[PDB]
Amino acid sequence: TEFKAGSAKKGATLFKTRCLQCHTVEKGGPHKVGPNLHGIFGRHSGQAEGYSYTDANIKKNVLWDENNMSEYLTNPKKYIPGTKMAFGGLKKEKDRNDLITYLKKASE
Ligand code: HEC
Repeated sequence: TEFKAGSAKKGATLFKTRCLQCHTVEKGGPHKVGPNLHGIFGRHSGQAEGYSYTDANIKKNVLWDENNMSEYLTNPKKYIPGTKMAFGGLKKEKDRNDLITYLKKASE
């Protein structure tokens, strides 16, 4: 496979128009529909301190890396059969990478 970085930029609005709808990547961030992913990159699937997640996402114990996160976002409901990621997903090629890199910019 090839992740490759690319150029966040669009990734910002993308997040703001895709993920942020349910999420945020902010420090004192709420948990609206989905939990804040502030530095998610580094932990495993089901950390937060409040959210408590689904048994699926938890028991998945999947690591969040630019690579793994990619497939997950490409199609999260398939990757985690039981997440409440009610999400469109990032089955593109560029938009996806722009987002992964954006997240890394927003909080590595
Ligand atoms: C609402 C319609 C959502 C959209 C759009 C996105 N996400 Fe989401 N996400 C949502 C929920 C309700 C949950 C919790 C389910 C669970 O138990 O995991 C999630 C979870 C995630 C996770 C996992 C959290 C963790 O393991 O700590 C990630 C990494 C995640 N979501 C990322 C993510 C991104 C980057 C999105 C835009 C591309 C996105 N989500 C959209 C709900 C919704």
